[PDB]
Amino acid sequence: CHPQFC
Amino acid sequence: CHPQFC
Amino acid sequence: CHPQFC
Amino acid sequence: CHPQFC
Amino acid sequence: AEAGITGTWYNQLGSTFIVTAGADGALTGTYESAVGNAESRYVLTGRYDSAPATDGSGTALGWTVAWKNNYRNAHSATTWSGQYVGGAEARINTQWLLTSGTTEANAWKSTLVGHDTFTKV
Amino acid sequence: AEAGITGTWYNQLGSTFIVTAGADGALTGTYESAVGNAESRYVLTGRYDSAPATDGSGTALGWTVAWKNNYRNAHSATTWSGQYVGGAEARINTQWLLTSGTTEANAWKSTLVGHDTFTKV
Amino acid sequence: AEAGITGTWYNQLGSTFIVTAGADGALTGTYESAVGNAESRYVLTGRYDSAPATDGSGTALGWTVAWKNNYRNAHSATTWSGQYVGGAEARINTQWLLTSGTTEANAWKSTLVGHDTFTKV
Amino acid sequence: AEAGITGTWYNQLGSTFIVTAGADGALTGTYESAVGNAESRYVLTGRYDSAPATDGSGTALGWTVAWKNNYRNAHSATTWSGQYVGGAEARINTQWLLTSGTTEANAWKSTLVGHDTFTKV
Repeated sequence: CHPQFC
Repeated sequence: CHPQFC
Repeated sequence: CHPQFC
Repeated sequence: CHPQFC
Repeated sequence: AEAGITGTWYNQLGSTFIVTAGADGALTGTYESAVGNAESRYVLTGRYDSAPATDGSGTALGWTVAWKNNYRNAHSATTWSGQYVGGAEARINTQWLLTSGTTEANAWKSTLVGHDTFTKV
Repeated sequence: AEAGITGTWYNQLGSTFIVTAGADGALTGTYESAVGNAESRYVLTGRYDSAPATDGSGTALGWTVAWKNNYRNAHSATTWSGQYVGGAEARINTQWLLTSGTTEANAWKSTLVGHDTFTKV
Repeated sequence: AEAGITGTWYNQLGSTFIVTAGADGALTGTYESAVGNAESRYVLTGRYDSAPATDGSGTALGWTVAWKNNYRNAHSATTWSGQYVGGAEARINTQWLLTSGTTEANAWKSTLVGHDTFTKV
Repeated sequence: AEAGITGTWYNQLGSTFIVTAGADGALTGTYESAVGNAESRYVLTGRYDSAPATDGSGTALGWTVAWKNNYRNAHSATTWSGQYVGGAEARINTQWLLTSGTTEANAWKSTLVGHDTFTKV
């Protein structure tokens, strides 16, 4: 998952 | 306006 | 023309 | 790698 | 997918597209603009990927429409790239690229980018 | 265009695409990846806009390839949107969208964007 | 705009961004991911165009976030390009580009494209 | 990167951009259009990801330019997303999004997409 999302 | 729209 | 270009 | 490439 | 894709799809503006997804990944149909007059209809052709995975993934597909028919020549073409999600409320979510033919000096303004969501309702 | 588009096109990586531009705006052919083995070949279908302008503008077109054939199923599709420029050194400049089928949680990483330039050489 | 832009914005996933639009077109603030833990917070910097038109046009703007902070280094950056629309229900509609640093062989998969809509609610 | 990014960069059209990459991921500078007259100069602000990996990966970054200065107000903004590659021939490869403020009826034509490559030469 990527910080832009989580 | 363009056919994709109108 | 747009400043990004000219 | 993906077929679009390899 | 395939059977699920075949049918009429509408986007948030009213545009309608009718496709037949054939056994071997072909997508054929027509796209119609708002107003819905006899021929605001253009031909669309695309492909979908016919043996999609079984984890609930969407079915990848894309199609192209050249904005030329017997009443209009907009000297442009649009390609939609996205995936089909089936179910109670199936939808196709896409991102599109609309390119107009320009001269080499105006090529910088030749491609617009946007997104569309299509539903059966 | 049309006659000018028909033929073999190569991009900066080696990929090759062979198309037949038909009288009424259809584009049909195959795309082959690097290596160039028997079947790194996939079907492509697209459209081009067949009565382009006369100020030296490019011919708008687009095509789609679903990355599924008898040896591979990449569960994705790519659409190329761009224009054809004829002349001594004709080329097709495109921007592409590659979408992979994902689950609704991973839809954010489903579409990659890039560009390609194709020449006859 | 300006005063109208300053504040907290939320997108359809829960991400929150807080910006201060300064007198001379600067945008400064922080972006926070889902969970909303102390530091899923990253710095954002952007610009907006401070003397927008008077026909109800939106205010063009954009900002960048490098996904590196004291707890995470995602070796990527995202840029959002869009416009702010004020009113009862103001919103900022954007299209974004997320690039990850790759090796030259993987540069083809380095940029993802998507869209986001932010509201005050 | 950082030290490597700081300096003057030129793209295939002549545009020039001058940046200072600061210790903590900030990018500040100016972008100048063709002609190179006193003020075809606009402010740029961006971020880069300051602790990139060691496998030869590029350094992800992005920046924004609002096309407003004391001589022009183009009511638009551009965001460039890409990566910096250092070495003998360092370059920054980007994909950009240019959005113009439009009315809600013309929002469909508000964003153009393109790519740029910048070098030190």
